Amino acid sequence: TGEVQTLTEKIEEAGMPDHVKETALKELNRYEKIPSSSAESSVIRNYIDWLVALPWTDETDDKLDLKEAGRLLDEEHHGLEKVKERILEYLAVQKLTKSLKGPILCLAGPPGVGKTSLAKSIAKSLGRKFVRISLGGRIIQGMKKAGKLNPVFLLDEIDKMSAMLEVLDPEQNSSFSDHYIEETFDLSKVLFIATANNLATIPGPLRDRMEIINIAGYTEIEKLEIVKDHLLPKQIKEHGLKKSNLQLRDQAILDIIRYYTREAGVRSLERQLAAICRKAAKAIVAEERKRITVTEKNLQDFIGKRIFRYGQAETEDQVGVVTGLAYTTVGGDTLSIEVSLSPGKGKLILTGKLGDVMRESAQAAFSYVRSKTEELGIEPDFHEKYDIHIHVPEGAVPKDGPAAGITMATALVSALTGRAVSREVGMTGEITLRGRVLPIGGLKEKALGAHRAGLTTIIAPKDNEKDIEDIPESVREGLTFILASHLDEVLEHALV
Amino acid sequence: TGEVQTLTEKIEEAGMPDHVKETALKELNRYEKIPSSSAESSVIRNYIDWLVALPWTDETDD
Ligand SMILES: Nc1ncnc2c1ncn2[C@@H]1O[C@H](COP(=O)(O)OP(=O)(O)O)[C@@H](O)[C@H]1O
Repeated sequence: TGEVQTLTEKIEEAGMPDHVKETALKELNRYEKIPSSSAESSVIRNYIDWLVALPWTDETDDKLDLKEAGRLLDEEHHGLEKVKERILEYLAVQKLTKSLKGPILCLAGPPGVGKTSLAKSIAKSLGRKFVRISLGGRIIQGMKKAGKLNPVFLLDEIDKMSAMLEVLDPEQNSSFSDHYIEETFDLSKVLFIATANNLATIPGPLRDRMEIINIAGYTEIEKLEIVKDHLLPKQIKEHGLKKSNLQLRDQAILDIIRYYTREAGVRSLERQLAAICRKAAKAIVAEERKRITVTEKNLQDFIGKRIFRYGQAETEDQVGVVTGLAYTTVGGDTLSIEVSLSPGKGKLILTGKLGDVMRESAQAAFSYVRSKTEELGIEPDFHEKYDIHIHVPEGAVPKDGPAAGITMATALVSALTGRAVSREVGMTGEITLRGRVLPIGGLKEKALGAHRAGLTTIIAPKDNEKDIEDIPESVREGLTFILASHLDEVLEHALV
Repeated sequence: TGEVQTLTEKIEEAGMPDHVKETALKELNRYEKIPSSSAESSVIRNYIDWLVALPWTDETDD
């Protein structure tokens, strides 16, 4: 007998068609079964098995019926309207170009917005098998975990990396190599997708090889529905218990959000739900009560006390301290800029991010007040006998650095003139020497997160109005957008 | 058997005509297959492959 058949037999099997390989197959095969399992006989010994699973003939039979798909996406993700409209473009386009083409997409946005799920769901539609392949530190494995050569790899994180191009280059990806198994391989039909946050760390080389889609975040309205029609039931069912077991009134869901999550995604939101799904269950087993109704009053009796600040209830207006909306790798954020006055020379030293990008802007809001002075109410003998300190908290992403111009400006003035920025207002805008207010980046996400922390007024660049169009209904409805072109306009509205 | 042929074989192949090179070829080749893949045996190990693809005969007709 001998295991000279256990393998060989299943080798000539229907599986393993291509002969270009079978050569290298029986080759290292008819090798040295002579002798026993020497230190040598353990080596190539295994080389054969990895080789047994790798698909060739196998493959999936794609179904591409948009009428579905597009509205299976609406079964497993709430909003993301625009983001879907673009997943289908990537399919209606697919159908025609019968062979998947180079541009493979990255999903980008704060974590907890659905990137990973969208993928799984892209694939559910295409009826291809799905594989996560984490790149926090090897496709080798990939196929194995799916023994069907028409998959959906999700290069999850390409940006927590310390070059691989080869694997995606439309020209090359066809013929694929890999050490410790050296042999070409065809990846023609392999839907690739990428997750990502800080689009930086991604290698310029790659970012061009790939087409990008931004998932944005969510309006209170959106989150709320996400909770009700997906999040909750999922967690109920997962903590094994009945829909008739536990219900949360809308208002409380809102509260959970406003007061226990300041995220753009809904991860924190899911966790706090589960919190309750849990608490709930222990009742259902002990007390046995077939129902548990968490309300806007109950809330504390489940998830603890309040966790974040919303609105202006707590806050009082301050001096030389403005609240600028900034574009963090993880959504709209509310970094506050401060300025301090100490005797000295016209020199101005700033803290926080070392920022060489900032100084330019800073010493411009600065070089503004230099001019229009008495006109503004401030002792002209100042840049001569004061020393100004500015703090610009880190978070704003490179492109958006200069978007803090009107902010530092506003502060520096409110600081010099003992006035006071209105705690309610969040601002963003680029400054110029003359006092001009130039166009700013991603107003959408900015006002989205400006609403999240519950501000009223949000001063931004005049030349940005055509950007307010796409700002989701719910939030554009709770904000009064003061648009401005020169500092004085900003200053008048943001100071009191 | 040993991989003492997997490479060598395709080396004397029709590909690799010029002898000015084949010297340096079998030279670092008949090297130290002794011993196993030591920290050393990984070095020149590869030097041979880059050398396998290089063109010589293949003169595309213009
Ligand atoms: N719009 C959404 N609708 C439903 N679930 C969502 C949505 N966004 C996030 N989720 C939750 O997250 C999953 C997909 O996103 P997730 O993987 O959590 O964040 P990320 O996409 O950044 O990894 C969903 O299964 C659900 O848990």
